Formats: sequence, structure tokens, C-alpha cells
Amino acid sequence: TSLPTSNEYQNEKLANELKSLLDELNVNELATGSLNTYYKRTIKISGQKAMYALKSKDFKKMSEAKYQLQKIYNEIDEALKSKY
Amino acid sequence: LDEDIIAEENIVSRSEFPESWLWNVEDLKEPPKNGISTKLMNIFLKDSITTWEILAVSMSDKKGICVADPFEVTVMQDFFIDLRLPYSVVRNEQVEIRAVLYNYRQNQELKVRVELLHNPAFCSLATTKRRHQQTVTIPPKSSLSVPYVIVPLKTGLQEVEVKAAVYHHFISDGVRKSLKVVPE
Amino acid sequence: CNKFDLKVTIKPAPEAKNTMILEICTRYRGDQDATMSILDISMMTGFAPDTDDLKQLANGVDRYISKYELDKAFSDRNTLIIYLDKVSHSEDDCLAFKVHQYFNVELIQPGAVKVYAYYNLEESCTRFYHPEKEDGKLNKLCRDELCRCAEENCFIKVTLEERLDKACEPGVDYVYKTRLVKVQLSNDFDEYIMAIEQTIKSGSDEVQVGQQRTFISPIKCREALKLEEKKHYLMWGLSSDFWGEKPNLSYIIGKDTWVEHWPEEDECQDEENQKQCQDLGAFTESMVVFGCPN
Amino acid sequence: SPMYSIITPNILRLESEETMVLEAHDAQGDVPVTVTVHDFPGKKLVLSSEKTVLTPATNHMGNVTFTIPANREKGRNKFVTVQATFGTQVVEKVVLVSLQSGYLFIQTDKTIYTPGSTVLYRIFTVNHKLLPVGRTVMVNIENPEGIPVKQDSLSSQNQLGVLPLSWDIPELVNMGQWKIRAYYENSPQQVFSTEFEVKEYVLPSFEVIVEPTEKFYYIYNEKGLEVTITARFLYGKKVEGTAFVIFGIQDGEQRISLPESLKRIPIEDGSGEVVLSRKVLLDGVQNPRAEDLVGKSLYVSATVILHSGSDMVQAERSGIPIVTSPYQIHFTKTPKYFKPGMPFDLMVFVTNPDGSPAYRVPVAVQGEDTVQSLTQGDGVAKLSINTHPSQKPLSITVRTKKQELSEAEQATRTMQALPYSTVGNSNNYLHLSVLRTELRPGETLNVNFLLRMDRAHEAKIRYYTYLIMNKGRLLKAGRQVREPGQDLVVLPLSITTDFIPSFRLVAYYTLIGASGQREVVADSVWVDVKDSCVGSLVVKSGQSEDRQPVPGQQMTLKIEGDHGARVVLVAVDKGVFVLNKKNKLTQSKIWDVVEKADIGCTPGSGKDYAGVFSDAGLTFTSSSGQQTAQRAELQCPQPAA
Repeated sequence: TSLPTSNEYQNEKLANELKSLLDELNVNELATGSLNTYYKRTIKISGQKAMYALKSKDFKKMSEAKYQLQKIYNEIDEALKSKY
Repeated sequence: LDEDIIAEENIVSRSEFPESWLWNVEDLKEPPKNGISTKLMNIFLKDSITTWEILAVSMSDKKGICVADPFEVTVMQDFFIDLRLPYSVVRNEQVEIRAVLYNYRQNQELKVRVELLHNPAFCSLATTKRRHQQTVTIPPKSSLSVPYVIVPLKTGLQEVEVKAAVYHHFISDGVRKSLKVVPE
Repeated sequence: CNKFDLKVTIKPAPEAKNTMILEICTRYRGDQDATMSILDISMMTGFAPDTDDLKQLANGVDRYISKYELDKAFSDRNTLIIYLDKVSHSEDDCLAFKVHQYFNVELIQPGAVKVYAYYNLEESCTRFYHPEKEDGKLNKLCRDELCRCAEENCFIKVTLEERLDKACEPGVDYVYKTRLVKVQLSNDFDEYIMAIEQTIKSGSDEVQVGQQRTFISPIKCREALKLEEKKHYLMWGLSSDFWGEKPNLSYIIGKDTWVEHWPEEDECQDEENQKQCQDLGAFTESMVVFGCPN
Repeated sequence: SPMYSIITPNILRLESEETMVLEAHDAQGDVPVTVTVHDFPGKKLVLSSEKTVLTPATNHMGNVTFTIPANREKGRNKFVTVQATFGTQVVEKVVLVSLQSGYLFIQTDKTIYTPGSTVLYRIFTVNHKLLPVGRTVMVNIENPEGIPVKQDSLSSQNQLGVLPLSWDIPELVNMGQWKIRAYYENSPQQVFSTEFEVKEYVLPSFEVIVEPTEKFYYIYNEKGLEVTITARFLYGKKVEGTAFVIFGIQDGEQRISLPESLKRIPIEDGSGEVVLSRKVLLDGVQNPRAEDLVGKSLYVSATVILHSGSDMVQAERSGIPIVTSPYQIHFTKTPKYFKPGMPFDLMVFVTNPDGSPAYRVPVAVQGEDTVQSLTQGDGVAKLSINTHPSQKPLSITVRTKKQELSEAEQATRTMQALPYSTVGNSNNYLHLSVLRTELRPGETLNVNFLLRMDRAHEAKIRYYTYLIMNKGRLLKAGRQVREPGQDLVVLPLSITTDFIPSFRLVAYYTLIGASGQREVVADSVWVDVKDSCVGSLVVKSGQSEDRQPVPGQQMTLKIEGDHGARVVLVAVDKGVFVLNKKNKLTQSKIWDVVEKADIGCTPGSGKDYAGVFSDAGLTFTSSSGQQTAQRAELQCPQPAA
């Protein structure tokens, strides 16, 4: 084979950026247990966004979501640091 | 639960509605700068969708009793539910609670499947297996009220709980307020 | 109530096949006519008021509905306020407007009407309305004070194994073949003094074969029912259908209970009733000698 | 002939530091002085420890620092006899003392609670300097029929003046504003109270605000009273709904509704217009001739309903005045005594009807057409008139002068100022002309010292002795030097935060003249400084910039205040304040507690040398026997109008 088209490349990068996160979602969801109810309330909605976004193979939904989940995913780190 | 929408399993409702909170007592032990000591504080807001008003008084044997201005911290959302629960109902009397669905999006009405949760301490229209949902439309910059008749079945302190999510968006809010059942 | 009167008539209109009339009959229990006052309706899910009839209302005097409310498409109007300028102390002050189901649903909830003078809110009156349900009032089952729900269905192709399945889940605690002595009725809740002819599977009720126990049901479920005293019956439900303390217990007819008319000795000679009379016998032995698979 | 003078506060205080000024006039070399306080009458020697010497270095001016204990000693004022002995000479005076320890402020988390919701409260405890002190306090919680349902006794020691506390409201209990009362265990009579309402309520999801285009209603205003109704959710957002508005008239505490004024208007885009109309009120109650009404007030109740029918809110603007003139005129910040010949600085106070200071409003006097002066941001206007050296009472009458108002619509008021009554009618005077603006700590104020006397004994006067009252205690006492031929000397007054909210200045000189007569000429001036925290406190945002936070989200709070200070926090759903906004803690409420506790009762001056001294919170006792009218009244002169 040869090389992929523009759309083709970007689209597959986003996706496997996205997936990269959904992979270690569960680990995250689980760290919320200790954390204040937001965190849980938040991550759960962010999680779905992704999984639907990922399956939908549409750039927007996928990046938009890429980012949602990124944020929370680090609204968690910052959290667990003020606690050891 | 792959529909252009959140699933109810995932909607973790707000619940903690203090009318007040943050009754702490910090101490400005920091290295003064321009004589002014600064304390960064961390505080988790409370679930309630409203404006909070922080009040602060200072005492310093040197400078005395201070009366900081009030300070405003608006907690808001573009979509959220109002559970408008009266002060007190009466066991075995069948009243009407409103839920006010607020949509503040600039431009584009909202479809929402809003869903009263099946209480066992209530003769709602909800059952163990069968839920109670409407897909309902709220124009933008306005509110659709969605009433709900219920019957309070046991005395003491029950809990209403609603839930809505919006289609195609992935926005969602849940809300667990409690009200007071008093006996006849 | 008392400070206000509220007659909330819901009848259909002659002459769609789904569209109906709502009439509201109010009176101030006082010496004077109350001042300004609110009429707070909310439609039964999937109904809504005919725009043309409501403009007809505001355009009059003594009343007024806010422009903001006249705007929204007849559909978006899932509730509604009607300001009164007066509510006589003298006679019923009524009105009415065509409402239309625009939306096909099962389990349509009870719309409700509310009123009160702007000044004081507590002194409300809240009637409810509904097309099937008598009075706005949900189906609830009440002896003395305690109350439980009864908005589920009444019962529920049938076979020995449909039954050795559906009569072994958690809830199943009792299973009786019983003949019915007395069949009372009341304007509120009708009951059944049925006699247990054979304790098929004993439950949290210590009842010797032959003792009578008292069952109850919603007066709104007379249709799926039908009762010929001296007619026997096969039934089973869950321990949460028990009513009050012992040994003056009582059974709650609800959804998690199951009901079939058990035929008579020479009523199974038929060539159509055999499919059942044979399913039952086997189920009897199957429930006595072995019990449930799990 | 040497003369020794003793100067103290008009009324002393227990368990707090006081100060008194020792002076040696016209004496030579070092003079050692011993000072002693005794209970009255008799001898208990309550405070003798203190000794000091008036060196020719420090122009013979002394510092007295002492603290009177609270030993086992009513309805009859207790006194003390102070005794200051210079060398062998022994001067003394008999002053009034108060059991009043200091102040107490109480804070409740909310303004209103529901049965079964606990009420959090803090008692801030401080001395007359608003500094945190530590005593023992008793605290009652009266129910709405006045009956203490709980008391504790607590010491505020080392607790940096802050006593946390709570009380669990029982499930069944009377509603109705209750009360929290607390006093210092030393002095039961000076009680302190804050209220809180107990009711059954759900919080409302918006606020409603009623507002007259004018802060009053003019009787001849054909338009009637116009009012704009405003609704907006707590989350800031505009409300749609309809709102019922209705008016009434108040007389004293008596309230008549105008049933006919009831109007139903739409509240559109968070706002609505509506208006009671003259002919609407008159007959309303029986249209009995307007005028009469003059003096009474109006009120409006509005009640909004969301179009959703979910949530209601009432709210009412009360006591809007019925007036024939927009402005009022007050001389209670102007002294009541001038010096003939000398310029008199008039402090006219111009309030809107309600009570609020009115800005930029012109004022002038009866006589002169050319004299005008506006009203700075404090509802104050500085006008100065040159007076005639005539021993005749000087009656002044001021009058508003706003363009667009008719001369009937303008408001006036009259006062009467008496000349300063000298010693032996010698015609010797002292004036302190002080430039009058909004003084602020750090800014420097000039005190013009103007000498009025026949050059005969002019060379004699060598120095002015000045003092500063503040929160009713001595904050500074100094000397301003003078050289012969000088009538004007200017005093550089640094102005620190220790001057807030207002300080008094009394200067006096003394001499022998005319016919071997020992004299005292003096002058007192009040200067209300800009009121604000003494240190600072601010609570702004943490994230310099950001979008609205979200329910349950982390937010960083920033607190900028005095080093080592203690802050006590609370955040309150502003929805509460839509149910009750009364009885909150304000710093402005504290300044108000501190002024009403002033011992000085006059804006400026004295009828005589000895009045200037008793008007500000002071006593002057000298060897030569020229003492001030003893003070034996705790409060100021019961208002005689």
C-alpha cells in the first residue's frame, strides 16, 4: 500500500489519541472514589462523551471530547496531589 | 445509552444544598507584602446553582475588627434543573411538585428526556421496572416547567430526585432535594 | 381547602378522536369577592390548550393571560397560568377550553388545577383531573393510616413451565389454590374473603389449610377481574403484599401477584379447558414433591 | 506665678488604659509629679504607681498612662477623685466613671433559619478602641416572647476576640424573629443583641426589587408615584413572569392600604413599570385634601410569579416620604458658638428625604446672594461667613438653591450661634480654621491657629497646647509653638488610620493679663474622616480570569489582609437574603456603634473656656482653680432639639 489522504491521516490520529485516553479511563473513574462528588459526577459524563464520540468517527465530537476528558483527567491529578 | 445522549446510570445528581457553609477560620501567617498578607484558599463550591455571597471579618489585635465587603461568586450552568420542593407535605396527600428546566444556551432549543426517579416512599408514576420520562422541548433563554404529581407515603424525611439529559449535546444534570413529610 | 372551591370537570367533546373539554368551577368562600387570583393549570402529559380558545379568554375582561404565554406554539404550553381579576364569593365562576391530546402515550399523568389570591399562598386549593382515574387521585391502597402504592397493573400463552419459572423467583413466598367466600365492595377499596384450599408453598403466613385470609384491590381494577364466589383460584405473590401485623394479616392485589381462574370438577370435562386443567395438576405435584429448581 | 493644669477624659473606663495631660506653665527647672486615683468618697488608693517629671526639655508637658481595676465596689453613678501632685503643690478633680467595658458584635450565618436548622454565631469581643480584648461574656438566646431558652458563659481569652458558637433550633418552636443577647460579665446593663427570624420556607430562585424613580413623592406631582419592578434569578439572569403591585400610606407605625391601587403588570425582560396615581390615593382612603398627608410615607408591595407557576417572590419598598421639598437641611454637624469678628465655617448637612446625603446641591445664607457652595460626596457643604464683633446672637438661616426648583420647592432651616464668652469680657479669642474636605489617613491636614487679642499681651503667648479625642479617648496631646506678632500658625497634622472614624481637636493657651488675671482661651473642632476598616480585608477571586465555575467545582479564594490577622469566613446562598436581609453585620454598623458612644456632644467650641473642655470629652483642672463644670451625666444632653 501507499500513504493515507489528509482527512485520512488527521482522522486516524485524533481517534488513536482519543482511544489512548479511553484506555486508562477506568483507572481514573476509580480514583474519583476518594475525591469530592464533583469529580465523579464529572468524569462519568465525560467518559460517555468520549466512547460515543470515538465510535462516531466524526472529527468534532472526537476532539471536543478528546479535550473534555483531558481536562478532568488532570482535574484529578491536581486533586490527588493536595492529599499525598 | 449510545443514543446522542447521556444514560441515567451515569448522571450523578447534585444533592448538597446548604443555605450556608464555609464557616472556617484561617490565619494570615504569610510573609507580608506591602504590609498586606495574602492567603490563597482552596474551597469546593457547593452544588447549588445560584449566587454565593462570601462574608469575611478580620480581627487583628493591632488593626482591629475588619468588615470585608461582601464578595460575589456566581455558580451557573447553561442547563440545569430546578427542583421546586415545598416546605412540607402531608402523608397520603397527593400534591404537585414543579421541576423547572432552565436552558440558557444563546440559540438552539433543547430536547431533554427528564426523568423522575422511582421512589419507594412515593406513589409517583414511577415503578421498580417502569420509569417516568418525557422528551420535552425548552426554547432558548427560557424555562419549561415539568410538573409531577406525587403522593408522600411514609413520614419523616423523604427525597425527591429528578434527572434530565439533552440530546446530541452530552450535557446533563441530576438533583436530589429532600422535603418533610408530616403526619395527619 | 375551604377558602376556595374547585370543580374540575374533564369530559370529552361531541362531534382527532382524542380531544377533550376542561371546565373549572371556582368560588371564594368569603363575604367579599376575592381580588386578583391565579389559575395554575398543567396539562395531562400530551395534552395542550387550543390557542384559539385561550386568546378568546384573555380578550375578555375580569381575566388576562400574559402575552408571553399566548405566544408559544399551542404545543409548547405544557402548563399555564390564568390571572383572574375576581372570583365571586357568591356563585361558581366557571370557564372551559378545548384541550387536545397531540401526543400518543400510555400512562398519561393527572393534570392539575391550582388557585389562590396573590396576597396569600398557603390558602390554596388543588383539584386534579383525569380521563380514566376518577378524581385526579392516583390508585393507592389504604387501611386505617398506612398506605402503599397501586399504580402498577393488576396481573400478569400459559404453560406448566411458564409457571415453574414465574412462580419461583425471589418474591414468590405464597402459592395457593383458594375458593372465594365473600365478595364485598366499597366506594374506596373492595376486598375478598378467600379461603385457602391447599397450602402449596407455605410463607411468612402460618396458615393451616382451610383458614380464611383477606385480600384487597384497587376499585379501578374491576375489569381484568370478575368473580363468581364458590369459584376456586390459583394465585401466588411476594411477601411484600402482606397487610399489617399478624395474625389478622391481609394480602395486596398488585402487579407482582398472579391470577388465574381455577376451573371446577366437572368444568374440566370440556375439550377446551383440558389444556389448562392438565397444566395445573402437574404444577401442583411439581410444587409439592420437589419445589423449585434453584 | 507658676500654674499646673490637669486634663482628662470626661468619663473614665474600667480595665482600659486612659491618659491625662500634665502641664507646668511658667515654672523653672525640672518638676517631679506623682499621680493617684482614689475611690470616691474616701480612700482606696486604686492607682498611685505612676510618677513623672516635666523637663524644660519637653516644655513641661506630661504623659499619664493608667488602668483602673474593677474591685468589689447601684443606679447611682460611681465616681473617682484624681490627684496630681507637682512637687508639693496638689491639684485634683472629681470625674465620672462607667462600667461599660466596650463593645460586642454578633454574627449569624444566615438572617433566617427553619425549625430544625442549626444557627451558627460568633461574638466578636472588643474594648472601646475596637481592639480585641479578652473578658468573660454571657450569652442568652431569647425566644420571640422574650424568654431565654438557652445561655452559656464563655471567656474570650487568647481567643483573639472571637467566640464561635451554635444552637440547634428545636423541631417544634414558635416562629418569629428571636434574639441573641450578650453582655460583659462585668457590666450586665450594657447588653448587646442581634436578631434572627425562624420561619418555614423554601428558598426562592430569584430576587425582586421595587423602585420609585424618586426617593420621595412630591404632593403636587400630577404624575403620581412611578415605580419600576425588577426581577432576576440568583444566578444572574433576567426573569419573565407577571407581578402584582399594590400601595399604601404609613403614619407613624400605622398603615393604611389603598386597595384600589392594585395593579397587575407583565414583568418583561426582567423588568416592569407601574405607578400609583395621585387621584388614586386621595379618595383611596377618602380623598381628604392633600397637603395634610405631608409628613406621611408611601410603600409598595410587589409579588412576582414566574410564568412556570413554580416560584413566587414578595418584596416591598417601605416608607417613601411625602414631601413638599426634595431636600432636608441640618445644622447638627455645625457648632453652636462663633467668635465675633472671626470667620465662621458652616457645615451644612443636606439629606435627601429618606435620610441619604445629597450630592452637588447648592446652598447659601439669607443675606448674601453671591456666596454659594456645593455639597461634597458626604452631603456636606462648607460655607464661611465673616462675623461682626457685636455681642449679639448670630442667627443664620440657610436655603437650598437648585435650578429647576421653584422657590417654594426649596428647603430651609434656621439655627442660632452665640458668641464665645471670654474671661472678664476681655475680648481674647482663639480660632482654628481647618480646610474641610474628605480627610484620609496619610493625607496631611493643616490646622490654622488664629490669635485674636490686643497686642498688649500678644508677645506673652508663646505656645498652643493641643489635644486629640478619638473613640472617646486621648490619641495625642502636643504643643504648637508661636512667635510674637504672629496671629496665624499652621499645624502639620499627619493623619493616620488611628483617627478613624472621626477625631476631636481642642487647643488652648493661657496667660496673665489685663489686671493680674489668670486666663484660659481655647477652641474645639470636629472632623469626620473617611470611614473604612482600620487595617484592611478583601476577598477577591483566585483565578485571575476564568469562566463561571460549575456546581461542585474547585475554586481558589484570595484573601488580602493585615499580617497575623484572623479571618472568619462564611458563604451564604443569596436566596436567603430574598427572604430576609436584616440584621447582617456591616463595618458601617460598627462605626455607628462607636460614634453614638462619643463622650463629646458638640460639633465644635465651648460657651466659655470651660465649655470647649466639657463639650469634647474633657476636663481641665488647674492649680489656679480654673476647673471645668464637673461631669456627672453618663449620656450626652438628652436631645432638646
